[PDB]
Amino acid sequence: RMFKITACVPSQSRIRTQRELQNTYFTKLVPYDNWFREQQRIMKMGGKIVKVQLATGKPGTNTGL
Amino acid sequence: SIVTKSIVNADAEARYLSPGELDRIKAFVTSGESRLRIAETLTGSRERIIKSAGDALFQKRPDVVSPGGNAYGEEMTATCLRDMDYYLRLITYGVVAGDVTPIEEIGLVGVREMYKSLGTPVDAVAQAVREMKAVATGMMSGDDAAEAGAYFDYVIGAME
Amino acid sequence: SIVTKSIVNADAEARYLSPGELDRIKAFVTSGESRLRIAETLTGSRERIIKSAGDALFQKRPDVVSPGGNAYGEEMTATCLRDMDYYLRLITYGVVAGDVTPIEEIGLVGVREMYKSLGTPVDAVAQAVREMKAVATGMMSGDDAAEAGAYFDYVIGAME
Amino acid sequence: SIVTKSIVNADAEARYLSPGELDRIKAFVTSGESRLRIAETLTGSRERIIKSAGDALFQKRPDVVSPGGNAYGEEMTATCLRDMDYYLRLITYGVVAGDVTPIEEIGLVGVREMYKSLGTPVDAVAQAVREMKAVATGMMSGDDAAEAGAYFDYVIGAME
Amino acid sequence: SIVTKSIVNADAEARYLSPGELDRIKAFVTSGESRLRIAETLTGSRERIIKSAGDALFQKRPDVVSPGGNAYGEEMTATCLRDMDYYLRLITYGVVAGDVTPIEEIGLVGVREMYKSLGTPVDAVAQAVREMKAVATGMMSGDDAAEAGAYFDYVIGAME
Amino acid sequence: MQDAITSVINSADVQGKYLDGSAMDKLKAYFTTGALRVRAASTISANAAAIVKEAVAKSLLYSDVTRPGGNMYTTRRYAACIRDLDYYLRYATYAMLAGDPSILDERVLNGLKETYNSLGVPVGSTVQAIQAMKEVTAGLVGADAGREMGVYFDYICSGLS
Amino acid sequence: MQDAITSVINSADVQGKYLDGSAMDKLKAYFTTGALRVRAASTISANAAAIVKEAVAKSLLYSDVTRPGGNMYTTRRYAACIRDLDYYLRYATYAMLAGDPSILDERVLNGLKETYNSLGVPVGSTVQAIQAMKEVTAGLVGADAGREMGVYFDYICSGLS
Amino acid sequence: MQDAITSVINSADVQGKYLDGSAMDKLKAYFTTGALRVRAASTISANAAAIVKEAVAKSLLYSDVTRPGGNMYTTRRYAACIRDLDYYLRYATYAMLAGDPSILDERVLNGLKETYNSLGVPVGSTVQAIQAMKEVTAGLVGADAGREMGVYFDYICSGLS
Amino acid sequence: MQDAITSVINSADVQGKYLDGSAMDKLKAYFTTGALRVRAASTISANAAAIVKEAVAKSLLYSDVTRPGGNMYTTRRYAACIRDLDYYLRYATYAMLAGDPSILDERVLNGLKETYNSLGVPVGSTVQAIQAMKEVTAGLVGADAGREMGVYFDYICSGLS
Amino acid sequence: MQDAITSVINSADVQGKYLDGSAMDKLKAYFTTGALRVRAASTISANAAAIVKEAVAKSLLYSDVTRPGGNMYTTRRYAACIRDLDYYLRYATYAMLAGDPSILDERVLNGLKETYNSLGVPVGSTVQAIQAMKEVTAGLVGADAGREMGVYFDYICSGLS
Amino acid sequence: KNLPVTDVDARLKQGVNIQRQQTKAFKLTDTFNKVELKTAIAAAYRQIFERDIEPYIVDAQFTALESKLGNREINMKEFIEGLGCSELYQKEFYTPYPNTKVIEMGTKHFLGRAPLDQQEIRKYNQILASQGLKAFIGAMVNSMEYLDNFGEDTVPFRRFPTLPAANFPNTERLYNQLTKQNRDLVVPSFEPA
Ligand SMILES: CCC1=C(C)/C(=C/C2=NC(=C\c3[nH]c(/C=C4\NC(=O)[C@H](C)[C@H]4CC)c(C)c3CCC(=O)O)/C(CCC(=O)O)=C2C)NC1=O
Ligand SMILES: CCC1=C(C)/C(=C/C2=NC(=C\c3[nH]c(/C=C4\NC(=O)[C@H](C)[C@H]4CC)c(C)c3CCC(=O)O)/C(CCC(=O)O)=C2C)NC1=O
Ligand SMILES: CCC1=C(C)/C(=C/C2=NC(=C\c3[nH]c(/C=C4\NC(=O)[C@H](C)[C@H]4CC)c(C)c3CCC(=O)O)/C(CCC(=O)O)=C2C)NC1=O
Ligand SMILES: CCC1=C(C)/C(=C/C2=NC(=C\c3[nH]c(/C=C4\NC(=O)[C@H](C)[C@H]4CC)c(C)c3CCC(=O)O)/C(CCC(=O)O)=C2C)NC1=O
Ligand SMILES: CCC1=C(C)/C(=C/C2=NC(=C\c3[nH]c(/C=C4\NC(=O)[C@H](C)[C@H]4CC)c(C)c3CCC(=O)O)/C(CCC(=O)O)=C2C)NC1=O
Ligand SMILES: CCC1=C(C)/C(=C/C2=NC(=C\c3[nH]c(/C=C4\NC(=O)[C@H](C)[C@H]4CC)c(C)c3CCC(=O)O)/C(CCC(=O)O)=C2C)NC1=O
Ligand SMILES: CCC1=C(C)/C(=C/C2=NC(=C\c3[nH]c(/C=C4\NC(=O)[C@H](C)[C@H]4CC)c(C)c3CCC(=O)O)/C(CCC(=O)O)=C2C)NC1=O
Ligand SMILES: CCC1=C(C)/C(=C/C2=NC(=C\c3[nH]c(/C=C4\NC(=O)[C@H](C)[C@H]4CC)c(C)c3CCC(=O)O)/C(CCC(=O)O)=C2C)NC1=O
Repeated sequence: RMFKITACVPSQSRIRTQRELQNTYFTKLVPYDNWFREQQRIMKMGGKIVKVQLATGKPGTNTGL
Repeated sequence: SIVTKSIVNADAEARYLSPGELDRIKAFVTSGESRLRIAETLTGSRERIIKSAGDALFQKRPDVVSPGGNAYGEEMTATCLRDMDYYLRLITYGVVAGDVTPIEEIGLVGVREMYKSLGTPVDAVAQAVREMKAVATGMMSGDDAAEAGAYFDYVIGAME
Repeated sequence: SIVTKSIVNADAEARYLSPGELDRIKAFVTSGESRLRIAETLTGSRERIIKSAGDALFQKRPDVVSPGGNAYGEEMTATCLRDMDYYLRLITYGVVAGDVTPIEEIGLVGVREMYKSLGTPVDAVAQAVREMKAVATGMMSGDDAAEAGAYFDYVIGAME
Repeated sequence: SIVTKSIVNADAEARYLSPGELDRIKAFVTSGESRLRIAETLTGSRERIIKSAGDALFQKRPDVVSPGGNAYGEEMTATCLRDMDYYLRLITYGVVAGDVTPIEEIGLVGVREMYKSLGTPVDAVAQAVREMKAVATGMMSGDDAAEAGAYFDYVIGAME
Repeated sequence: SIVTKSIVNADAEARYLSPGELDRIKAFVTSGESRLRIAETLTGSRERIIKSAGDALFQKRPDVVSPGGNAYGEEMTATCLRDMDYYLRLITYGVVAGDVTPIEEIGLVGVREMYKSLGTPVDAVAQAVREMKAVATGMMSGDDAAEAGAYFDYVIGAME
Repeated sequence: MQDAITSVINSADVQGKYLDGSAMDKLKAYFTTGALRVRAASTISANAAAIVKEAVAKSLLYSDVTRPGGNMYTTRRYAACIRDLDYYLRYATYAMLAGDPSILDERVLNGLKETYNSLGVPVGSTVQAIQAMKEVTAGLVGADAGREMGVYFDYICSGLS
Repeated sequence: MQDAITSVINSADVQGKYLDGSAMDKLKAYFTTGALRVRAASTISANAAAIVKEAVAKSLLYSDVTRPGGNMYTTRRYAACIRDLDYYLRYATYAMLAGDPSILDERVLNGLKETYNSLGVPVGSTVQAIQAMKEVTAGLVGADAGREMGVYFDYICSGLS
Repeated sequence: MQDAITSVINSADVQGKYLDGSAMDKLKAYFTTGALRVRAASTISANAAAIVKEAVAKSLLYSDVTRPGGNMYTTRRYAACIRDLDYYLRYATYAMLAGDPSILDERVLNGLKETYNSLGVPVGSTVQAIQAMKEVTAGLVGADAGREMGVYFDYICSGLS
Repeated sequence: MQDAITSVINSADVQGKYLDGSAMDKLKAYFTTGALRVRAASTISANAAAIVKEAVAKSLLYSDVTRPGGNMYTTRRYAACIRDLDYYLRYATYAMLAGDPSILDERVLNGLKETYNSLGVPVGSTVQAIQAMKEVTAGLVGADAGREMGVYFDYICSGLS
Repeated sequence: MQDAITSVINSADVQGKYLDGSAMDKLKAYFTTGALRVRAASTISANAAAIVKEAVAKSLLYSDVTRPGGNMYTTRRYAACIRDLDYYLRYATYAMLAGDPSILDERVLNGLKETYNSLGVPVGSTVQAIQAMKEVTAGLVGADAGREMGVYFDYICSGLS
Repeated sequence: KNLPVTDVDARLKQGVNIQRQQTKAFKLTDTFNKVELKTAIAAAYRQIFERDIEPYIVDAQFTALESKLGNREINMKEFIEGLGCSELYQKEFYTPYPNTKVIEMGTKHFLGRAPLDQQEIRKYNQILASQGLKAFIGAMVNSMEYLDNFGEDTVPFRRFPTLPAANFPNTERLYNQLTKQNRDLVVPSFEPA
């Protein structure tokens, strides 16, 4: 069980001189247990979740995650 | 099963399976007939086990069947016996799996949270699985009773 | 060993030993007699194992004993047979312990760095353990050869 | 080259190029003729360098040309000289680049892993590039020999 | 300095010094003689630099010496010339070290917090270093004035 | 962290000797007691919370330490006390399974005295709580399994005192 | 990240040959451009802040963007705008020094398009600002290096559009 | 962490004085020796693993410490010993390049005695290993570069003892 | 971290008793002084930087510690000194508002002596700086508010010494 | 307790070596400075009470510490302060004569910080008193004898702080 | 009344440690040249495990996570969490130490400091009771402080924190030691007020 997330995060709090394109727009694999906390974290950062996949997950399965 | 757990252990340690756990999978493979016999006898007498264990639980802890308690009424007592049916079913699944992990995945993660929601006293459920354990090990032969009592013991340990 | 691995794996998880791990420890405890028999088989005939395996290795890989190789000369060939004796001793330890944490935790972690600093081809060491495995599994019964070849297999796998 | 490395340094430090490294790029620009002469003389006499260095390596370390060794046979010795050709080619690329980074990108990342796969002793390859270094610096004038020996020295340092 | 910066920048990257950084250290090592000549030029004529720069500063910014300003009075003007002497000393340190880590790491990190706690206009301090730069680059040859004006430029840039 | 097998191997290795007959006899003793260790560990894993709450009901309840002013007073302190007793029972089970108390002074008794002395935790009251836990689990698993549990419980009480 | 030198070495490496005379011709072309590349890079590094302020004063200042209703209204968005322009100029200077626009395709135009779509940044105003910056740096550092900066600024605009 | 230049500047700054003639002479001495320091550092970076393995082949091999019971016995201990010797050679190269042993007592000799005394590492055997490493690298880089390497090797051996 | 109210409640709770007349009298004393505490806290929040810079102008300026060799020499050290004095004034304001110095030894005086002794910070000079800060703020807010500020300033100086 | 001669002999003996040329040069340095040490010790023995009372007249008199509430308030505390300053001057004279500060951390700086911290003695005020004593005796015996006195006075102030 | 300066070395030692201006952090902000990535992975190894990882690995053990970082399907922060989760770190820093020691060791490796106050140790030991060591590390890395100081692409590094008054001398006493310098826990807990 694992999600694939493309998400864009803007830094509304402060300007950052260094290049932050990898920080702002990124696609990563996220474990299912960490996904609730990570989704909550992306909510609190103000970034908007753009695409959720869960190709790894095999959803609807009781047994074996 | 034991094979999924050995595979995720060899995966996290990023190596092949050791010959010790290959011998463990082979011994599990040979002991398949004994666990089939245990799960066969448990799937045979599930109603008698549930009836004797539910009456023993209601004799031991009458707070759940009292007015104001959780399992009050015909449908509430029937749902109590239905939950005991689910737990004996998961006991048989873990008995035939050789591992406690399907019992964990299906019925052990959030039982405290959901029974905190429904109002069910969880220690009463632990007493119910204790009575189911005592009755099922009373039915089995002593070595097979020890095997089934290991999984029953794990369930009441994860309860309380 | 098996008990150390089960205790640590339950220890990180903040839980007791699951009953499946407990019958794993129980089955290892019962198979300890055959493990000790394999250990006496490997211990009592170490001279012929080391001698015949060194002979077959230098027959198979003659360049390491030719001038220019690592194990060229009297004392270098003696140190080569000593390293093979070390690995057979670790094989005996892993046979008794029921797991490869003696073998890995003593003589397999920095084996590449050590044999890289000595100037030794590690594939020829894998061939040395291969010939040791051939002589050792030529010395036992079938299941005993399989159980010893599991640990020999782990050593050659941890080489490359 | 030196310009890509100065650019990625000014990028990670998120500033423009300092006048020190602008003067470094300018000095590299003026020393282009000397490095062209060094790479010219190396591309001229590559066969003689490879033949003398391979015979010196086989005279020094005979384990690779022995039976059972890696480079045994006509095609294996020819592939050994082909690998020495690739390394002298990367030496010329790094000599004309002013930096060791194309040698790193093309032939220094996984040479230990791939030569663990093929069975090649990597210290023998370090001896081969040592003999190529000694022969090529024997051919060059002493200042240009110091420049080429810096890159050769870097290759044998990344080997062993 | 240059050597400290190169060592640290290779040190975080877990690598040795790259050859481009090594010829950077080599070029700084060769230019150290001209750096020491600029340092003797700045050291030997510090009286006239501080005097003429203070004169041109108080001509340019007369409000800080007028009643109401920071450097009003005898001891306050003496402390003002002392602060200018401190900055010329740090200029000499940065000239010798080949980099601005002496100047920044001694007298430029919390300069805004310090001069805000003292009640000092920092633009007038930038004008003081500007007049010091004018007198100092009026005192040398062309490339010497450029190399000293780089560090004077860094101090006035780090003010604002 | 080492069981009886790893300590025997470590002694024979620090000697540099092979496994002689005394080491074989020690390992035979451990391989005879191991099934009893397994069954006692399963029985203790059955009744963790019951053994802990019976230990508090024997020693710490209705005394001064649960009253105001005691170190077991608040609900935070009560929950941390139940947590500490669950730790003692869990690690005593681990040391019973290994047959060697190296895990106890490696991972329980390491900085426990200084922690309890910095917090103000009474060491005598928690030693009495561990002793009642030992008494309850020795009533649970029998005579000899209770004894081989009580040797590590006495190890924890001795290192704590 | 490749120079003219590293791209020449790379192209001679994929087909597998050594250095031919045409590669030496490209290398000497790179060097005879690279001397004035160095002087133009020093001039751009000296005057980067004035170049960026003249670029925004030329194109973006008295429009709807720096006004309310535009994406350059707040001081947060203005500071982000000046930082975006500084980064375009710095990476154009790196591409001018290397003689290859692979850095602009590698680090600038990698995911800049989709974040510019997602934040709602106008592409046309950015392209106008970059072209204004292009002839500002062309009038600053000279004609031939102005063309050098011109094709790399145009590479940034073509990757943006 | 300071080289000869930073220590000279720190002395002149703690004085509060300008750089007088003695500081100029010290910096001229360092700027004369720096090219030899650079070439010796390149030659030592060439042969790191060879110098380390020749130091073990001179001192630690075929003695009791590689036999059973020794502290260099196991493969883990052998790999950690090679790691420690590589650390000593690398930091001696750094202190040779800086011309000041401040990095050695800042980053090697800080808690090294207490670490080795807690682990059971023999200090005399590792001092002999560092001395053989010094002898091998002084045979490698010559007389005077070997001497200016051996002063920091003797610094490491003195701080270790 | 507890004010006068929470400490009174904690004493009555550790007793297990209800709030008797002495606790009522203590809380009446705090509820009479609280308005003066509020007004003094507002007046101190008005002039934070002025009180800090007047404390440095009284004690630390023009002495040896701002000269070369002093621990307040560099601009980094000056900024860290102003930061430390702002911390002392801010936490003295907090302890004045709470009416209990528990926040001072919880969050200022916890590892402050060992930090200052490891850094080389002079404790007597910073005690004199805190005393001058106390003198300035007691000149600011009056006699009795200055006294109830100076009791926590003396608490900080006593825990620092 | 060891002078320069005994420390040189102890280094050569812990080496097990004979006295080489560097030890001979160190002893020649001490045997050249010894007559100046003797004359400065006689001049300091001349004016013990004058140097002590001038140090109190410079630093501690007319400050808060001689006022009520200060730690130098009573006549007992004044007499003990004069006794402590006489100790510092006497042991600085001894360390000047030996040319080694081993007597200072053997017999002054051993438990002095913990004694002063238990009594409530201000360490900064006594460090300023020792600094004024150093200034007075350096005015007494000259430049270089004052410097070789001030190195041990700074040793006492560093060990006290 | 100027005298010549003695105790020069005590004026050079006088300081916060200069390493905070001489240790460089690690943004993975290019992600496209492979030596950059190899040095970043080596710095992640040396910063979490405190040593060179190579004498503790039978083979190249983290090749799956390193190859996933090479594609940047994963980020550097989840690579740090995966380094914390698997068995080498657990056999390195979780086995020979109690929970109240692995709390400050895991704060030292991942957050780059010591624990702040008593409530931090209480909630971390609560996690070490309820759940795994791996869930403790996942609580550390997915926390807000990790994303605020280091971020997603940056390897954590040695922080020099001020404002919790315990935090600086505890961090200095933690990072000044070498690995296996002693068995003592540097703070057991904080005494109440
Ligand atoms: C128990 C784990 C363990 C191992 C494996 C171990 C190996 C080990 N092998 C060594 C040497 C050696 N080992 C070999 C072995 C070989 N060379 C060949 O060509 C053959 C392929 C191969 C053996 C069949 C040789 C030739 C040397 C000598 C290297 C030299 O003299 O430079 C040495 C250095 C001398 C010594 O103190 O013995 C060690 C420590 N030590 C250990 O504690
Ligand atoms: C530019 C970077 C680069 C390197 C390093 C490289 C190595 C390389 N070495 C090879 C083979 C080989 N290389 C060797 C070389 C050696 N064994 C010995 O005995 C000698 C000591 C040593 C020579 C120094 C041998 C014997 C083979 C054939 C191995 C086999 O066929 O099993 C092959 C297989 C044939 C092929 O596809 O060309 C490759 C790719 N290729 C590259 O592109
Ligand atoms: C080496 C780095 C370094 C610097 C820069 C430094 C500055 C410094 N400047 C000070 C005062 C001062 N500095 C100035 C200087 C100026 N006011 C003006 O109007 C002019 C624009 C300007 C000088 C040209 C004045 C007027 C004071 C006195 C402030 C006061 O008395 O309140 C003081 C306080 C008194 C002292 O101990 O000297 C320090 C520490 N200390 C350092 O260690
Ligand atoms: C090294 C290559 C690189 C680039 C170029 C880069 C750009 C970049 N530009 C951004 C925002 C921005 N860029 C602009 C741009 C503009 N103002 C306008 O209206 C004009 C059209 C243009 C000025 C020329 C604005 C307004 C924002 C902030 C919008 C917002 O998020 O509020 C952001 C979001 C985070 C932030 O607020 O800065 C990134 C990551 N990142 C990189 O790594
Ligand atoms: C960069 C400054 C620095 C140094 C030098 C350093 C040394 C250091 N050496 C260690 C171990 C070691 N060091 C040795 C080395 C030796 N023992 C012997 O018998 C030989 C005489 C000698 C080698 C020549 C050995 C064998 C160990 C492993 C101890 C063990 O695993 O029990 C350890 C224990 C933890 C670990 O292995 O990874 C540290 C921290 N750490 C540092 O940060
Ligand atoms: C409660 C016990 C107690 C006593 C007695 C005491 C005395 C005391 N007297 C002092 C000065 C003094 N006391 C005197 C007093 C006198 N000189 C004369 O000629 C007269 C005979 C005589 C008074 C009638 C003088 C002149 C000084 C100043 C000494 C100087 O300035 O050098 C000082 C130093 C400055 C100060 O901090 O006040 C102290 C501490 N302190 C105490 O705590
Ligand atoms: C909120 C409770 C609290 C306090 C008080 C605190 C103090 C504290 N003060 C520090 C430094 C400092 N503190 C001082 C202060 C002084 N030195 C002097 O000479 C003066 C006498 C005195 C100022 C009046 C200086 C100069 C430093 C910097 C030391 C250095 O950079 O080497 C540091 C070193 C790390 C850093 O600067 O950021 C800490 C942690 N931390 C805390 O969490
Ligand atoms: C796994 C090895 C291990 C142990 C045993 C351990 C104990 C430990 N017990 C603690 C607290 C505690 N322990 C107790 C326990 C007791 N106090 C009493 O009055 C009773 C006599 C006794 C229980 C039987 C209490 C009440 C606290 C809380 C103290 C407080 O919150 O002030 C704390 C303080 C931090 C926190 O609560 O979460 C630690 C670290 N930590 C470890 O890593």
